[PDB]
Amino acid sequence: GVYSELHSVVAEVGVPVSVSHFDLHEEMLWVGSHGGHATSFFGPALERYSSFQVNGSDDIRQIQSLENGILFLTKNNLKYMARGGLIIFDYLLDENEDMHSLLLTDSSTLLVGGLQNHILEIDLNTVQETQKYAVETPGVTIMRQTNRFFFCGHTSGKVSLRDLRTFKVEHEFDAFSGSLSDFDVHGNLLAACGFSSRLTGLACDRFLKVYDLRMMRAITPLQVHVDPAFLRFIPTYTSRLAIISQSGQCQFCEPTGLANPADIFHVNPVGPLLMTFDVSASKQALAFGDSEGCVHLWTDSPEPSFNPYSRETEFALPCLVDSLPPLDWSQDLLPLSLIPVPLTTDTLLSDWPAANSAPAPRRAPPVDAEILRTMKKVGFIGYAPNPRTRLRNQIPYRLKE
Amino acid sequence: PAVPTEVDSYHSLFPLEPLPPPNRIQKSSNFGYITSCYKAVNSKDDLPYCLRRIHGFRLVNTKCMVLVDMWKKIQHSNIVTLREVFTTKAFAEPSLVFAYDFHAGGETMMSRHFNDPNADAYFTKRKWGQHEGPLPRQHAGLLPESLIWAYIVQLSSALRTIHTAGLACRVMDPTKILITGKTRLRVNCVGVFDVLTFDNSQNNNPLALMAQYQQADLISLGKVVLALACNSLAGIQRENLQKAMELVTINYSSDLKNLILYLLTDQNRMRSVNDIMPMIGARFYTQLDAAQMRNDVIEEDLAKEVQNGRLFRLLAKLGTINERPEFQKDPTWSETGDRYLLKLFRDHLFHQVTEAGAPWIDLSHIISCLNKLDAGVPEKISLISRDEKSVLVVTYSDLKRCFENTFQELIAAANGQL
Amino acid sequence: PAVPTEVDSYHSLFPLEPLPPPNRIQKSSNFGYITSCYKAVNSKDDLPYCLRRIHGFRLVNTKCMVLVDMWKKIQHSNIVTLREVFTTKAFAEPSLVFAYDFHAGGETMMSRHFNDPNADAYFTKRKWGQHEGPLPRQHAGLLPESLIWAYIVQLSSALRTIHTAGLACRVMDPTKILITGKTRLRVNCVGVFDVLTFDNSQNNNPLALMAQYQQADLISLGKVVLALACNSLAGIQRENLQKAMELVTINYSSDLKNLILYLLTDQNRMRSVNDIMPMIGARFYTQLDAAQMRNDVIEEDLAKEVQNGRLFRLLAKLGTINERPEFQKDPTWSETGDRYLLKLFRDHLFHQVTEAGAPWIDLSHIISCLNKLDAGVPEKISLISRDEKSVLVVTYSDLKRCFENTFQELIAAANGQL
Repeated sequence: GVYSELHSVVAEVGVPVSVSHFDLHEEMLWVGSHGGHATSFFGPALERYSSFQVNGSDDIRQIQSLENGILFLTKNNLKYMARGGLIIFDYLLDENEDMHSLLLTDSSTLLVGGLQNHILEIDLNTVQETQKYAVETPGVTIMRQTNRFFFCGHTSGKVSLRDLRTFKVEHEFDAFSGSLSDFDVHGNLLAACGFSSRLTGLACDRFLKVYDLRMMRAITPLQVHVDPAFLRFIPTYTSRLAIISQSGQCQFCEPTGLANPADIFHVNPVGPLLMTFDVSASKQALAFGDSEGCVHLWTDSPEPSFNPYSRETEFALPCLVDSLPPLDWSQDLLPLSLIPVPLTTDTLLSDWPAANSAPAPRRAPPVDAEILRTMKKVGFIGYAPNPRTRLRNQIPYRLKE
Repeated sequence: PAVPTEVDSYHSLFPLEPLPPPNRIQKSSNFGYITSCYKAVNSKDDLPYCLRRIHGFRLVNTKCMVLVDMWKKIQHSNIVTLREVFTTKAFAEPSLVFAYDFHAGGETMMSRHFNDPNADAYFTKRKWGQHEGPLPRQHAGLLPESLIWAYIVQLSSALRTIHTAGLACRVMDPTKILITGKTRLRVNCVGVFDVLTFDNSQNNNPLALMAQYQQADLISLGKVVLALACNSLAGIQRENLQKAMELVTINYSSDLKNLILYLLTDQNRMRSVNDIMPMIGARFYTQLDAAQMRNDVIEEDLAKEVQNGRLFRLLAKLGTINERPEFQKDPTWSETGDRYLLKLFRDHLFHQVTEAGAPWIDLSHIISCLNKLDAGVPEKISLISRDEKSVLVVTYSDLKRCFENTFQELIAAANGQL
Repeated sequence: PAVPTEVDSYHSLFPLEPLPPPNRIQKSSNFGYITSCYKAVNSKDDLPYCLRRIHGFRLVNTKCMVLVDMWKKIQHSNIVTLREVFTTKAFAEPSLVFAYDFHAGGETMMSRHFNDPNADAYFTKRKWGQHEGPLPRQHAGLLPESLIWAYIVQLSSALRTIHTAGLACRVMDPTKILITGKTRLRVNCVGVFDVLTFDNSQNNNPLALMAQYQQADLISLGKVVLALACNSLAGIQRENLQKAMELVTINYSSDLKNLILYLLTDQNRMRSVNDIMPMIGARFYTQLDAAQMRNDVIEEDLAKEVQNGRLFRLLAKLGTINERPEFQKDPTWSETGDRYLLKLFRDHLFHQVTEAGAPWIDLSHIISCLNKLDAGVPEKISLISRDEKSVLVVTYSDLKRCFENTFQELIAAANGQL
């Protein structure tokens, strides 16, 4: 039940991690930076799987792991792409929508929202928006779904519980008078941390706003010794509340117990600012992405399985250079067929149409007299101004009608 | 599990015909015993071989090895050449394996021709009482008579080359003749009865009944070619012999009917191969001519493909020369260097557009220009730069020389000779 | 430059035979006029044609074109077929040019088998009061009789075809036969005497002398065959006819004996070539088998490089697809576009380097990856940029899909469907 440092890696130097997401189907983790470059990593060995620029301008704000591929979220796009980098589909979003929050309701439906006052329900296989739901309080940057309600965190400091079918607002909590940093839902308890506005201005609230889902009311707030920017329920034995401060000071607490300063640990107290955080579904691994692009994994086990049921991850063999027989290029008589050739029955990949397969005489025409006169020899090059009576690489042959 | 992997020096045994089930007590109708077919590979000289396994046999007398030696010295084109014979016990029973040299693609007489039951339905399932009117002039299945004459030429040449050695093939049959390609013929299962039905009854003289065997060979050849003519094995039947004769008379040539009469009708003489020769006549030369035409085709195809391979060497050099980051540092790759011209040549090869600028894709320009390049033709070639400033006139010889120098220097650098 | 290179559709002339000087008043004795030989290329069909030029001869009468039409309708393997004849004036004199194809490596019977004076020395030597000892039954330099038989077969077939066409070669002279390869023969100078000695004196019916020309053909053939047997033209003389006959008796078979008898000693009749067909007898098979085995060799050799035109046209498509300027602006070819994989693929194929920075080029690796892509194997391959900023692992099948789609797009744009 005690998580300690396992490994730390740099997704991108000097470019902050803008969102991170463990893949729930494989022993993978995906890290997207604010600069538009994304990288996946395998296993505790932190090994780089794939790395590429997802979009040139929009920072990455949510990654969703699906059975068939990876969903990347930016400010103005939604990209469903294969694990190896082949693009599955690319749904461009309205530039007028500050796209921030994903929600994988099921294998084919995605709820997308953000600073806009609307949430788009989109079918991925069709690559089409199927529904558009209005929101009376724009600024929904955190989105969660349980078996009972949709949990929407708003930048106004509120948490809205909505019906899972009609999406209509059923319940509301004014967690903070300022802004919301994070909120989490587990079982019969909801924990929210954020900023409130006082006489000194907007500052982080050290009293976690804890609500009992059973009796639908706020319970005594949990005073913490840090500035809680993130909260996450870890149900290892009890619902341990992983309190995360952007300064790096994090804490274990009980959702109804008392905050103990002995439960305070430090991820990166000095230097990097905690920006992104996630917990493995197995509750065995923790990831913190900081402002330098660095991702830190803490594990309560020496060699945990990110998922208890994790399928095999294939690796690509490097080129087997030494196995082939040597052939001298200067030797133009050697039989080239010594190289092994596996056979396939399908039509040859590159076969040519009859019209483009016909040879013909293509005797090049002589030089223009103008070019011959004006051509000055410089070493071995012919320096002659372009006559400008032809096109660039225009056909030197008179095509027959 | 019924096929052992390694038998003596042969492995990778793959059954070639649907093998008889182990419960098939019925001995094969063609050979009188249990038969099996496999494809194996020699572990010594690494060659494909076809294995015919016979079941339930032990060597009786060894004298047959002289006959086997005769087959080992017989080398004929249209005969499945017999390589060796040996004894194996890797099978459930002590069996004999015949190893012949292996050819693919063989389709038998029946498989190619007699596979149509309606071709037999002329001889069979007639009206049986309704007035049989005039025979249809175009009997379905009529073969090119040039083709059938070629077939008889090959058959007769095989029989004679066998007989001059003092033996008998005694296996000639529709199912025992394969057609490699379209006309080229191959007779399988040679030198089998010499051991299978090897008895010392003929006073320890295997050649005692050689004349009987050869005359039976002649008779069977006649039956086979009659079946070939009729496209129906019902024709060779004794009760359909007259209908076969009359149909051949109506359709094909007089020399053909006369050959059929000579071969089938017993002439109370040891019939000689030389005897049938004059009746084929000019068709002899006609066949030879057709053969030489096929020759003139194949040699042409060779003359194409080999050259294309030499060209591939070039294109490979082009591929390893264009756009390298090291050539980005190499002054020769730059415009003042020669290799930029190679770049430009690439541009001229692939970037051709019409007078309207639409892309022009055509193999012929490419192939002609590359032939000019590899031949180093004195014909010039004006190369206009990418930035459209200059036009350079260079011979294809100079382009080839610079390109070769580029490739060889690059390969020396890659190998570390530079 | 002295000879005008351009003639109608013909270009790039090169002299083949030793050119008779323009001052050589000595006309060639084979036809009674001055002749020269060259090669050119036709622009109508892009096919090469050897040309035969006459000197000082004038096309007088036009009736011969019927026979020239028959010449063009006549085609054969061992004949240099007559394609066209015409008049020219661009030369120093009005001339007649016969355009045939060219067959490189053609070598005349003298140059191949009659270039040694020692072969003639037996006939030319006279025993001056010396007893004539027994002649060596194995004369040094004697050809295998089979070669003679083959040459006879070829010439006899040529005569058969021409007489069936109802024409006369009148060119039976070793000077006009080229042995392409080892045995293939090529008769030469077809129709040249047909035009040179063409006359209208025969009551406007050229067919009067055809039988006489045929008998002259056969007598000349007998003399040539005898010279072949003697490996010396000196034997065909009337003075050495009996010496040649006795040499034939000593060395060669009764078949060849009867041949030379039947021909040299005329049967005072319009002899039919069919009458000599059985004489060759069984040797026919040896000839045909030899041909078939030659086929069996070359066809075997074919399979060595079947894939090379395939793979050359592969890299042709590669070159016409990569390095396209019109795409350097499209973001679909940028690092955020789907087609950046193509650029990375090319960079792995060509631009991959060793870990130490030395260029890494391996034709075998190239070919192997080419084979994998052509097969579309489910094997996955990794793609690394120059700066290692982005790396992607992808199966070869997706490479196949991308390449087919991009080439289809390029084809559609070239053909105006975009």
